[PDB]
Amino acid sequence: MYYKFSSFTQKLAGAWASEAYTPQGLKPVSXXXXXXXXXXXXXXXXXXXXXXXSGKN
Amino acid sequence: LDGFRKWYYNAAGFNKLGLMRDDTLHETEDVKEAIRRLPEDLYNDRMFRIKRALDLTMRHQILPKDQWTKYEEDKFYLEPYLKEVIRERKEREEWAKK
Amino acid sequence: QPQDLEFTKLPNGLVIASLENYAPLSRIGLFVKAGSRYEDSNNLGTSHLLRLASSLTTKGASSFKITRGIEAVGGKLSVTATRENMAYTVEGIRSDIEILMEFLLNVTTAPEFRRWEVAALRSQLKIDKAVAFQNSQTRIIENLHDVAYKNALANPLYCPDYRMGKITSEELHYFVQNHFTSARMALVGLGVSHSVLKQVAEQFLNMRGGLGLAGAKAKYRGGEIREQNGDNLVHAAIVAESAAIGNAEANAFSVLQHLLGAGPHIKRGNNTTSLLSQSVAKGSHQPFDVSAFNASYSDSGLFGIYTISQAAAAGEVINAAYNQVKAVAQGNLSSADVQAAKNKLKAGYLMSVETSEGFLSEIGSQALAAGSYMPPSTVLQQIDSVADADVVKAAKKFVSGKKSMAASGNLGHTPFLDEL
Amino acid sequence: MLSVAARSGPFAPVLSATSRGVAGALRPLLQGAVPAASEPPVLDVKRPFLCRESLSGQAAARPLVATVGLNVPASVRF
Amino acid sequence: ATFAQALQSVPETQVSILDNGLRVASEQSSHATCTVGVWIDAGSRYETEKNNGAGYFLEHLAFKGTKNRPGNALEKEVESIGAHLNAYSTREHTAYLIKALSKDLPKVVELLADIVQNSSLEDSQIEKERDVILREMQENDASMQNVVFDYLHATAFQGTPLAQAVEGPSENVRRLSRTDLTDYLNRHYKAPRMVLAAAGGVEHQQLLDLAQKHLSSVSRVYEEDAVPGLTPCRFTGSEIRHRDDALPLAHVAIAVEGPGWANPDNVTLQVANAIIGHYDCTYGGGVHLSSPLASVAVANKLCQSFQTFNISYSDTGLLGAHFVCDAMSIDDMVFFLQGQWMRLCTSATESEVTRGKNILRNALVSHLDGTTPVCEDIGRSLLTYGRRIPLAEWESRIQEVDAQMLRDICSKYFYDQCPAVAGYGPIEQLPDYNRIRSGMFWLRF
Repeated sequence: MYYKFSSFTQKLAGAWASEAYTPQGLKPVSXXXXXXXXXXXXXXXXXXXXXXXSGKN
Repeated sequence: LDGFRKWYYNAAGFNKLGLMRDDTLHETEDVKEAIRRLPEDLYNDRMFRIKRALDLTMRHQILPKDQWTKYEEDKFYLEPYLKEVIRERKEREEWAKK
Repeated sequence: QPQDLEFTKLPNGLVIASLENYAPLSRIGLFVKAGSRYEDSNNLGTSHLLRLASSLTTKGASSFKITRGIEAVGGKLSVTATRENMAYTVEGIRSDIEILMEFLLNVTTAPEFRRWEVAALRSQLKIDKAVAFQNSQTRIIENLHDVAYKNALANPLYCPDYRMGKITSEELHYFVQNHFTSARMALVGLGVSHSVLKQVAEQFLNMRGGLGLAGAKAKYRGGEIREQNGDNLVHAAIVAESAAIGNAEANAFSVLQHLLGAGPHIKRGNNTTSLLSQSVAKGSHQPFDVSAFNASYSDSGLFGIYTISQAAAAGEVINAAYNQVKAVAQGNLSSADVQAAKNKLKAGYLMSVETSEGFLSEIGSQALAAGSYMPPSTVLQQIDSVADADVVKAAKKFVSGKKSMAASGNLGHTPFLDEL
Repeated sequence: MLSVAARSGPFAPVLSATSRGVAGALRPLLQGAVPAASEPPVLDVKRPFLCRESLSGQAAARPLVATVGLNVPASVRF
Repeated sequence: ATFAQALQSVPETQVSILDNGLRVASEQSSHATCTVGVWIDAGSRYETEKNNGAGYFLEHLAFKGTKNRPGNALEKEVESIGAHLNAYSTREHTAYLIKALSKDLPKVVELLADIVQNSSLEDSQIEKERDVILREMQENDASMQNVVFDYLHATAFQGTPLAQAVEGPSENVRRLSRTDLTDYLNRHYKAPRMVLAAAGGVEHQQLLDLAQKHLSSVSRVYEEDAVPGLTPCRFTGSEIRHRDDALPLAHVAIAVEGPGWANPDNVTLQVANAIIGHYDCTYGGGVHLSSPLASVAVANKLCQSFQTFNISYSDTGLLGAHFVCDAMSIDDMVFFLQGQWMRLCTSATESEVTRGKNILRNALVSHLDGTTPVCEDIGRSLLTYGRRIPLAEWESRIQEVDAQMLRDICSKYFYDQCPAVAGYGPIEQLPDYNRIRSGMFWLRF
């Protein structure tokens, strides 16, 4: 409620309660992470149908 | 002509850099209008694939053979938007006719 | 058949009214119970965005086709929205009324609602809100509804700033599919044949389900808010709950509103008959405007006073107006003034029905509310049947009821609700 | 304990507004930045009302009605 | 049952003349209400710069008491019968009109005759209304469109009695007296220059009997053979700029000399104005509007709004466009407006001409929907044309207009013509007058 650590100054600086003693937020559900970039194994999903597309009529 | 179209698809060379046909078609005004009509995820995927294409062509390299896009899984994402924009342009043209 | 108004109800719930007056211009209006009343907190501004989305691409005609065809015919397409309901009105020549009805039903029944179209349209939504809020009575009435009701009438008629940039085409589709149903629609037409109206009704409007969503009953809360924005004048509306549409109490409230002064009848007049104006002008020498604000709905009403005054004289203006209404509630009124108020109300109703816009709006509102047409002779008959004791009872109800105050301006001398 | 800083524990920096005329030797945390907030649209100025005759009729007396059109300007009726 | 038989089935007007020459016109409708008004052929064109605000003072003083109904008795009576009352005055006309019920016809005609004949002008009321008029002029100064239209009239008809505004100057408003107002009443409110117009649920026989009862004694004769006389006004190609950079938007009006009331080119010019069209920010049409000026305005996001006007007086007119925009688009909108004007002058198209004809048809019938606009049209038509032009005649003229005579009339009235320009606000980017002229002729035609 008084002090919270600072990344750049590397010192215990002043802060409010809401970021000192509850640095975790009040979000209901932990959302998923991002996609795995530069992955060795790739599994592409089939979108709709290839025979349904590619039609120039 | 499934095999012949696959052979021409491989010989074109844009599957080697991980593009798509709708990725690599040239941007006219209708094409830019349909790109503006593309949704967020498809637009981001398109721009990343183009950026990787620029990077590979700069390095004079291509993707690995397993990472090449295949003829069976080449989605045509920009095509319905392009047809709708073409339809709108033709309708404006015939109203200018009348 | 100009002798009478043809009226019928389809089995699905639709209402078809048609008058063949052989007018040079024919008008077609679809009245939908899909206003801002039928939104919860998750999709605010959806009715506003739909109202500006009434000229978009549809399944059957593009937006370009709709606007080019309407302006090539020369007729006009308009949307008139109140909190209870919207009205899509198209006006044109008798010859092109078939194409006009095709465009109208295509844009009101099967809209495509593309996301790029609404993404381009939200800027127009912001601009339209700013233009509507250019005058302060709009903001005062919006705030007054917001503090008078808890749900379904505290919903603003204009889109909130946070909801701008957030309304989606899926939300628009959900709103249209849930509230644009056949039991909530009424198709009226002036200068069109009943057979043609029934044919287009069974062609287009038969595919809708039923009653749709119910509503939220619009529970009253009362209270007050005061927005200080430093205008030259101070606006203050003090209202209380009143009767709903279709009551002798509501008729008495309208008679009381025209007794206290619903507006001026003379350009640059002094409002001699207006009791509120006379009472305020008795103790002032500054510009002002006091009137009686009346607003009835499906299940609730709001009757009160509206005062525009100076920053310094706001307290005495509001106190004089409230004391005048209190005197009316106590019974300081004569039968001659009640008769004059009844004459004012009858004349105002007749001048409303006088034009084609007002006649079409009146028959559409009657078709939605009552489900049957009510003649102006019967309306004037019940207005005459309003008694002065009912006026006293309505004024007593306003005085004793809980109050809703919406104020704006320079609010240093404007009294609060407990100070009144 | 005759001060709001010692009276309200977590609500002291909410009840107290602090701004420095000159920068301190020690940087603070949570510096904050305005993320380029948008501008309201420019509009034509509306006439004021300097007399009772011009102010007459401006008081609302009916439910608020919005009206838009394809080629008709929007109207707000009180 | 189509448009032609509908327009023929619109009921005709009925015009009668009293013994003193006062015109009495009426149109009977099926409504239970009526609009009864008195139109006087008077205004700033008739005012001679000494009494430049006399008509404005008289329409302020008309409802503040008479000889038979002093003070607020007239207002009390008209509000007791519930009739709405209104008055206005343009540079050629003065209208006192009342919306009432059909059953109150003798009361409304007695009130109208007492207003236009036996008005009492007490000095205290004159001073109070002088202060009122000064404050209302300050309010109109705060309004911006009216300033630009007054500037356009002044710079277009400078040196003539049509340049002066309806309200007149502040010094004249302060210095007018009761004697000048009575002289204006006894000079301009003559019997044969007034039309008593009734519209709606009115019987013409009853209206004529009531006019014979009340408006019989008007005393049309002049006091010392002081007969006034209309003179033509000289249109001057000119420009006026009122630079005040603190204003948020800029209003610019560009006009040329019009044909006048009696000229038959008014229909063609109104059709051309329908081709040009109008636009506001609240328009739902967007880019795909039929008007190309509106379409390019939405596409390039130039203007806030624009409208086209055709104001007509006796053999005189101002015909052009008024647009309000920001300071960075005045040059663009002047260029586009002049391009559209000369596109109409050079290359008309049958399809757009038909679109504009349909627009003007619908505008005319939709405006004449309503007893109060019917009465307004009756009074204005009997004052200007001397007769009420029927909707069938208007439709016949519309059908007569096609693309060739549209091109001819546009080239006659727009092409190579000196305009009147009135700018107000941040008008630094407003082009020079030589540039406006150079845009008002093409080098490819």
